Amino acid sequence: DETNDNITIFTRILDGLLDGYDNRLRPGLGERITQVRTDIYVTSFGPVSDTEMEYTIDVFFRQSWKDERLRFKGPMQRLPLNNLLASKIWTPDTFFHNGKKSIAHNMTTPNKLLRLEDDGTLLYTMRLTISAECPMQLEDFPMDAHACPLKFGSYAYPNSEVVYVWTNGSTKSVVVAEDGSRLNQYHLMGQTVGTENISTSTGEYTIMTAHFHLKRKIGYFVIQTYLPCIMTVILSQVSFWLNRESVPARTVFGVTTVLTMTTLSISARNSLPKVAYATAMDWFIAVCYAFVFSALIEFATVNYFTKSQPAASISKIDKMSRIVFPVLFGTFNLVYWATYLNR
Amino acid sequence: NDNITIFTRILDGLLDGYDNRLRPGLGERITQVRTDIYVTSFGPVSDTEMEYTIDVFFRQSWKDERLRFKGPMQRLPLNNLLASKIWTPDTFFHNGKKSIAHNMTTPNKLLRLEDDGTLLYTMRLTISAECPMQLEDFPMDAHACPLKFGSYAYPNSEVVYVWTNGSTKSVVVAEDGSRLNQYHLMGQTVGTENISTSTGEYTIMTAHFHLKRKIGYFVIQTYLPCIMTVILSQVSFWLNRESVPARTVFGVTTVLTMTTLSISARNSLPKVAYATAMDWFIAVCYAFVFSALIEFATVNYFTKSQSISKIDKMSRIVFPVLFGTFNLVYWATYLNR
Amino acid sequence: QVQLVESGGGLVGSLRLSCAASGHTFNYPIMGWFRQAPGKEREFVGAISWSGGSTSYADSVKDRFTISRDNAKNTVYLEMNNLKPEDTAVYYCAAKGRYSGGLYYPTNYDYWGQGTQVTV
Amino acid sequence: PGNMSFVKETVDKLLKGYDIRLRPDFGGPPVCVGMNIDIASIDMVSEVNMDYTLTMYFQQYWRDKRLAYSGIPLNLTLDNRVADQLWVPDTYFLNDKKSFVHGVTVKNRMIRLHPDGTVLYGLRITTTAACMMDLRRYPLDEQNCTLEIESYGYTTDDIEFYWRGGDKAVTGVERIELPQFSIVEHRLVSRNVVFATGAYPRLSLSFRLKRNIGYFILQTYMPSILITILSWVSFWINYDASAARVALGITTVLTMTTINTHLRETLPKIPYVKAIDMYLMGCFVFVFLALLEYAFVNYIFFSQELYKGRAAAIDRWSRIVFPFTFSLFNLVYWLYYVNS
Amino acid sequence: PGNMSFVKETVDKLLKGYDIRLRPDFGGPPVCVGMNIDIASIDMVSEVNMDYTLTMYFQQYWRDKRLAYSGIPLNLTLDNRVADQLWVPDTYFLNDKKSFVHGVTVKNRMIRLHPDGTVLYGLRITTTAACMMDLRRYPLDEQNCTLEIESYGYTTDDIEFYWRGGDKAVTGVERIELPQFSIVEHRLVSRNVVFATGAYPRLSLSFRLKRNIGYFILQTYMPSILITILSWVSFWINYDASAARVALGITTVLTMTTINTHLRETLPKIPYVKAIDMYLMGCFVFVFLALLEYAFVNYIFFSKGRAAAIDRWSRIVFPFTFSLFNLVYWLYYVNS
Amino acid sequence: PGNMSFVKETVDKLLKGYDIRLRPDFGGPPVCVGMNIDIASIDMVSEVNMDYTLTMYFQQYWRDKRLAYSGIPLNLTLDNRVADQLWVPDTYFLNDKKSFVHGVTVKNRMIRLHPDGTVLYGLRITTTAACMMDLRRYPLDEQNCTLEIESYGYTTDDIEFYWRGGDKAVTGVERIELPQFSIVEHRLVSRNVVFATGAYPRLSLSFRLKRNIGYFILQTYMPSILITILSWVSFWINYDASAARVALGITTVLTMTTINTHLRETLPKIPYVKAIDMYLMGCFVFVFLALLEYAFVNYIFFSQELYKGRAAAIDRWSRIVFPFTFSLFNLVYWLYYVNS
Ligand SMILES: *[C@@H]1O[C@H](CO)[C@@H](O[C@@H]2O[C@H](CO)[C@@H](O)[C@H](O[C@@H]3O[C@H](CO[C@H]4O[C@H](CO)[C@@H](O)[C@H](O[C@H]5O[C@H](CO)[C@@H](O)[C@H](O)[C@@H]5O)[C@@H]4O)[C@@H](O)[C@H](O[C@H]4O[C@H](CO)[C@@H](O)[C@H](O)[C@@H]4O)[C@@H]3O)[C@H]2NC(C)=O)[C@H](O)[C@H]1NC(C)=O
Ligand SMILES: *[C@@H]1O[C@H](CO)[C@@H](O[C@@H]2O[C@H](CO)[C@@H](O[C@@H]3O[C@H](CO[C@H]4O[C@H](CO)[C@@H](O)[C@H](O[C@H]5O[C@H](CO)[C@@H](O)[C@H](O)[C@@H]5O)[C@@H]4O)[C@@H](O)[C@H](O[C@H]4O[C@H](CO)[C@@H](O)[C@H](O)[C@@H]4O)[C@@H]3O)[C@H](O)[C@H]2NC(C)=O)[C@H](O)[C@H]1NC(C)=O
Ligand SMILES: *[C@@H]1O[C@H](CO)[C@@H](O[C@@H]2O[C@H](CO)[C@@H](O[C@@H]3O[C@H](CO[C@H]4O[C@H](CO)[C@@H](O)[C@H](O[C@H]5O[C@H](CO)[C@@H](O)[C@H](O)[C@@H]5O)[C@@H]4O)[C@@H](O)[C@H](O[C@H]4O[C@H](CO)[C@@H](O)[C@H](O)[C@@H]4O)[C@@H]3O)[C@H](O)[C@H]2NC(C)=O)[C@H](O)[C@H]1NC(C)=O
Ligand SMILES: *[C@@H]1O[C@H](CO)[C@@H](O)[C@H](O)[C@H]1NC(C)=O
Repeated sequence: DETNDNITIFTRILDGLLDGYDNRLRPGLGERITQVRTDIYVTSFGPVSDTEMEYTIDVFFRQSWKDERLRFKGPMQRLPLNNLLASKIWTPDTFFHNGKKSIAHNMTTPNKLLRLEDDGTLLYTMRLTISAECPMQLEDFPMDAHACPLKFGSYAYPNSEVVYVWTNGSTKSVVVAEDGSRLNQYHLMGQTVGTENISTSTGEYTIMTAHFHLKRKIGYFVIQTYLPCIMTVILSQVSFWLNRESVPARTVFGVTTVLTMTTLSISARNSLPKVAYATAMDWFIAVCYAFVFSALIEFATVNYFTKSQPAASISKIDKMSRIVFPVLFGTFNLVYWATYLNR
Repeated sequence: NDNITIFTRILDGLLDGYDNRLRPGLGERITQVRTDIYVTSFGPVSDTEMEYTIDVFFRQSWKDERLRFKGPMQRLPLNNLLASKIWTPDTFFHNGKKSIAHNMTTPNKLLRLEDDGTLLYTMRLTISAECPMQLEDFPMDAHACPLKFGSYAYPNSEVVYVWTNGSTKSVVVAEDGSRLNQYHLMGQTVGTENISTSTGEYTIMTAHFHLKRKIGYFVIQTYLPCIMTVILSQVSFWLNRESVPARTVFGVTTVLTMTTLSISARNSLPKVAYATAMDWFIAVCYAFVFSALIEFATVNYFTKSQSISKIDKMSRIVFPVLFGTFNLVYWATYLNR
Repeated sequence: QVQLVESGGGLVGSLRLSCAASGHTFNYPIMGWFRQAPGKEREFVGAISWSGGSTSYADSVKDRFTISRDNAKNTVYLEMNNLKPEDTAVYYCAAKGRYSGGLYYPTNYDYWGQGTQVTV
Repeated sequence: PGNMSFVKETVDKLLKGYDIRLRPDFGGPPVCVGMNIDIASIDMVSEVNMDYTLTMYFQQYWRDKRLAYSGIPLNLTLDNRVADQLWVPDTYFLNDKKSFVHGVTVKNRMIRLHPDGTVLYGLRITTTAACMMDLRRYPLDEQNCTLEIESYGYTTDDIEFYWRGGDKAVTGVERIELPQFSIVEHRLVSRNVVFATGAYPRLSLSFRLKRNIGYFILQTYMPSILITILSWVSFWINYDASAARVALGITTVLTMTTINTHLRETLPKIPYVKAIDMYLMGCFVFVFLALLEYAFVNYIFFSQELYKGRAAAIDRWSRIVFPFTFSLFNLVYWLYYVNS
Repeated sequence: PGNMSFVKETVDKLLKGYDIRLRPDFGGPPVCVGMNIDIASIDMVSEVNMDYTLTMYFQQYWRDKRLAYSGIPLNLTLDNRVADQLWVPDTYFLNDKKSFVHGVTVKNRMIRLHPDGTVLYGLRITTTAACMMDLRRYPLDEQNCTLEIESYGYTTDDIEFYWRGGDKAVTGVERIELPQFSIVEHRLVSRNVVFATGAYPRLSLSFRLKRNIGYFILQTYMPSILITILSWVSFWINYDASAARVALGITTVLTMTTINTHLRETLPKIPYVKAIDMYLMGCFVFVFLALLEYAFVNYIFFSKGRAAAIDRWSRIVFPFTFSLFNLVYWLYYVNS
Repeated sequence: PGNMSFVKETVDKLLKGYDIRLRPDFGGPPVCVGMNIDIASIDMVSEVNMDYTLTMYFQQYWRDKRLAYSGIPLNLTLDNRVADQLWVPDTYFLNDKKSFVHGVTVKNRMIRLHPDGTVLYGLRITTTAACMMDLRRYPLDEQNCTLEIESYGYTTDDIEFYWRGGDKAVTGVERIELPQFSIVEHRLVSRNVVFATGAYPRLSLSFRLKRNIGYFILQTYMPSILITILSWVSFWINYDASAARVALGITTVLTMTTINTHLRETLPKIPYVKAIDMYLMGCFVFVFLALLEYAFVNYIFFSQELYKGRAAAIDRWSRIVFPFTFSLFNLVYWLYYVNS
């Protein structure tokens, strides 16, 4: 359109558009609240790190507002400006309250976008990677579920000057791309959004909120901890089938299996932060440890009785324990799993 | 009332026509930079990486006649935004591996100006520097880790450095400054040097920090486990020789334990290529643990597989004495080094 | 130095050329073939990457010639299938440094073979 | 005037009045950006992070009418500090995690003008790109890692990307060296993607990485196989040697548990069983089943001529039944994950 | 009425000719800088690094007579670039190791003027600070370590720091949580310090941390106790089963030396013995003697009722003396 | 003569009208850039990364007619920030994984101007350079690592690199001391390299690293050798002691694989078998056979009084064959990798 004089008239409006203009002040500082509209497009959620109680999210972060000074008239209705002008035009200072560390990616000029509408409406967009602090509790460790929040709002301007509203309406604003989800261990159940007003040492501020709901997939700890523990218990109970006169044999089973439980009890150290209280899994380890430890003490008393009291009918204990231990460990599983899979 | 503005028309009267590209007295005289260091904290030392870290206030002073002035006050401090516009020396650390000049709320830099034109220019640094450690004496070794710094571009013909107070009272360590979890900072010495390179001859400042290692950690970490493993291999001599598996187990299990400990001790050090005073201990404890098994291998062959009980009765006495004699000599020779 | 030799020349149909290397070949992970005819500049033919197996060829021989290797015998084989009269040339074997430039240009290749001949 | 002065006056005349805020031929048809890549190396590939690191020479080529000049036949090669004063496409990599432009000596950039206003522009970049990997067939797997290239600011009404030279637009793929992988092939794509703010052009570079099995044969499978074969020694030692039959039996089971658990620290937490995990679990069942075999030889021998005959019959079969069953299991495993 | 034009020229008039190179009231009495802190959270506390990571909102107040606009009633806020054009105090944290101001969307700074000239200047800071720990009581220790706030370039006769509102100047300390520790107390202090270059003002923020013993009971002590109790099974397996009396005892001895490594490889190489080192060595001795008892009885027996005699006391002496050791251990470290 | 004001108005007439954008003698013959290096230290060499870290001083010389000056006897030395206002050749290191100029106090740069226009420009650098290695002889290997220096933008028509002083152009290499390696030799190169865009000049610095064997004697060989010797003790214990000879043998199997695991992290996951892998697996086979020997003996002693002699006979020959075979194997191993 008008390509002969195009490149000249636009630069002749775009510079006259912002002389006298200065970015130090809000649009409509004295008269009005600056009503910013915001939106988020999650390119990839995750991963999540329990041992630091934080998670990573990669998002296109979108914003919009009306700046009266930048209203203009020209032979087209929307201007795709180069992103450098974002340094000269005023922009809100939205920051994420939960961010531990974040990056505004910077290949080949910043991943930053700016557009002017004819009526002065800005649209300002950028790409971020946010490492956000997620509070989380671990009573139900291998079967727990979390709500990790993302909260953002103004820093310098209080509630009296700047406010935020979700663009499309709250429930239709934030979007997750299913082609890019990056969770390996967790599985995202859903997301929800809202708003809040908070008061701090410097006045009130308005906070947008987004909660992502997460649930753990149990499959890893099955093949990592439960099967080794469950079967170490069974391995220890094999002792009951060997004859009581094989003292060296009946001993090394229990001693070795308790050592296995000791190693597996320690092995959980790598999968958690140094929580101040026992998880549900720790109870499972404790019960497996109890049975394995008891299975060794079973032989200790039999070997004592059979030859400290060589008129005792002590073979009864081999006959009894050989069926009692499998049953008691069996009903334990139906008490443990049913307590938490329904929870 | 006017102190806030009579200054500005003085300072702008100094910076107009000023040229920071040229050192003071370029044509006439050698620029002399006085300097001293305040070590606000020292350490840690990472011998696994041939380095140590130090945190210092690094201070400098010189005369620039172009900034001489007269006004209502004798000396004045200045914001660091000015520090870029005035010439400052290019001092750098010859053995600095990594470093941080601190920003927080501002650059951590100080500039104060006298009415004589004398500047004082100060900054806070965290420095990690290479150290030439010999580790032949690992468990009870010592170091002199240096810190060497001087001008980069300007040779000795143009700029020279001197310690502010001259004597050893120009390098100071804060009383609360120790972050050494594994050493004593026994003492320090300060000197001066010249060096010739492809870009000319230079003058260098040097400070050596003397370090000695704490033996306490390795006593409970490796020596005691080695000594106990020797004793475990040895208590087998009190068991019958008829019960073969008991004698066999003590032998092989202790050798396995020595193997773990031999691997464990050298898990430290930067993979040096020579045996240390630590290895000459583990090796001997290993030898006794091994021979404590070959002792049974001999007895079992002659008591079953054919009156050799003499060997068993002697091994309860000789091996203790030979191990005690070795241990006494080992600590006597290396501890009194 | 890394020393190279050639074998397999002949006359049309198809032929198989091979290049054998000895010495510190690991410093020269890529080897290629270059051909020359009277009154013309030296052309590129193809290349092979040791232990990788990846290849690329010039358009004039794409899908007609193929190149392969034997890492134990330290030889590179060029299966010169489906000849045409325009292929008449000598076919030098050459080796390439790890950090040298593009494959298509002969000046990047250091050690060279004796220049076996083919006729069609 | 002069070959020095005339060039200087030309360059100043080009950039005086130039406006970096506007794309070339603003308001007209989109400015086509040709581009090509030369790969320097792939530094590493990590299951633990689901990413790979790529180092490359990255180049762009586009028309700009405002930069044409006349009377000079040379292709001007200006110093790289011009790049801060020209327009450049806002191209970026969508699946980038962390990455930078090398800055030794001088930040690595190139510019090369031509008389008719066409510009060539390039960088040397190291980029760590995310790559989702299907570990179910690990270590017999193959992975499709890609780099996704996109224009951020400008929609497809303003910018168009096209691989310059087509199939030859990416070079140096055969100088990629990786101990763990070898490239089967690389393939190029060109597309228009759509987001809520418009349609955007996309180019993609993809590698089909195939893993090398040599390491896992040498250090993962063989230790498990030898421990399994060791677990058959019990069938040859006398049934009366209860202490030796047991101590070795629980040792092999203990070792198998150690191998299964302690290898997984080298690879990410994953909810589904991987192929090699199925193997180490499978071989584990054999050694435990062998240990249970002895337990019931001891049971029948002591607790229940049957005391001699039945114990001998079971022990004699195990010397051929276990090896046969293991070979059958091993054969099925190496046929399944290779053939289907 | 046309306020936008009026504030434009007002802000321009303030900055035009503003000499940044001077502190406020240069040459006169010192400028007072008030301070507030809001702790956002405390991240990992590390023994192996002897440091802890802190994230906070950091706020500063002072008067600059040069900025006292009069025609506008607003508590005028300005964009974050203005902080590079006004004067600010050069506060620095003396005992920090690695730290940075956040740059999530724009570098997180707040500038807010007032008609009377007071400037309120705020930052959002993440800082990792050195925290020297006395581990001789570990893991039953209480650690005290601080954040030292100080001015770098100005002496105490040019700037004075003071906490705003006294003991209420810091907030969020009741909100933060750690898995390894809990906050017992926090104190605020102000004082001078003297270097060779002059007297400098300082503020000090201190926390006292008490470790949660609940973790180490599960992870370190209970495995040690159970291994020790398991070794006593040797005293009920009698002295005929030589293969069992040794294998049982030696395995426990091997375990006791083993489990030290898993902790000590994730913990600094300090020379002095920690509390667990006292306990683990104590348990090691009990486990070691539990094996040496068998090596003794064989010498007694294979050289006889004396063997059964030593065995029958040993079944009760070890549990009794170990219980006494356990009682004295907690009595020493918990109650005294 | 050399008054301060005179120097200022001399330098300013060099910079005023200067253009950073054009190389010296643009359009004319190439600029001859002379290189010169001083190696301060080699921080480390790492196989798992296939890299080595290098710290050095780096210098460059060239003539720029525009910077010639007269009337001042001095070789002027200027504040380093003049580097931002002059032209400098855009040399860069090809095979670097990460590089940075040291920034203590001030960025470590130097510029010195001679009267005839000869600029000397230098800076201090720490660079992590990639160097993949031939691990086919790992314990007894001999590596070649290099630093490739090249100009990014300008072709051979504009710039020529050359080493100042030839063999003397790099210094301090003989003063280096690595713990694991010794610098056998270093050698220099100058050559052209041609890309599609033209011919580019290059220099390169190369080292040859030969490993110090002393480390492996302590941590790899003696520990494994003496375990192998320990495993032979089974041959001397009486063959009736089943509970002992089996326990002895299996414990050595555990110890042997224990060493292997502590060699898991020190090396990259390379496909082909390394010399250390060959030796450790060789010892594992010796231990494995030394254990199977008892099973063969125990089976024969009980698969029946002459068998009392058969068990002794097999022990007597195994008493000799195993130590003899191991010595032969060990002798072949060392003489193979030393001579071949
Ligand atoms: C660590 O690894 C390196 C790689 O293996 C070892 O060797 C070096 O590797 C580099 C490549 O990384 C290689 O270039 C270098 O070879 C030297 O290069 C010199 C430059 O040669 C260029 O210019 C010449 C101009 O005359 C030109 O002839 C050369 O090749 C062209 O001509 C020849 C001859 O017609 C043709 O065959 C060829 O096809 C080309 O057309 C090339 O363009 C060169 O100077 C040098 O020695 C040669 O030249 C000298 C002067 O004439 C002679 O005296 C000499 O005998 C040679 O002919 C090399 O060729 C090698 N370096 C060496 C020394 O070989 C590193 O050595 C190793 N490091 C360590 C410490 O071991
Ligand atoms: C790694 O994994 C990635 C991601 O999974 C793989 O990338 C995919 O590669 C394939 C090729 O192997 C790509 O398909 C090709 O795509 C292009 C572009 O097509 C689009 O653009 C055209 C131009 O505007 C447009 O005409 C197309 O629309 C037509 O085609 C679609 C096909 O779905 C059809 O539905 C429509 O009706 C139209 O007819 C479309 O918008 C195109 O050039 C290719 O077409 C070829 O193949 C088709 C096959 O049907 C054939 O009909 C054509 O004649 C022509 O030969 C082809 O479709 C695919 O887009 C990539 N996917 C993504 C998500 O990027 C990658 O291959 C993997 N790498 C390795 C090494 O394994
Ligand atoms: C962690 O560990 C650190 C380090 O041990 C603890 O930090 C210390 O906290 C205490 C308070 O708990 C600090 O002492 C306080 O300091 C002030 C200021 O005193 C200064 O100013 C006075 C003038 O205003 C001056 O008189 C003082 O001089 C005296 O003290 C110094 C230092 O001891 C001494 O050298 C002199 O000779 C004088 O004796 C000094 O310059 C003060 O207010 C406090 O109480 C005093 O004052 C009040 C009245 O204001 C009075 O009622 C009190 O009775 C008392 O007289 C108190 O002295 C100490 O400085 C801190 N130490 C360091 C090194 O910073 C920290 O508390 C620990 N944390 C936790 C949680 O426990
Ligand atoms: C340090 O401080 C100043 C603050 O104004 C800033 O300009 C400078 O660039 C910062 N330095 C670094 C190294 O980031």
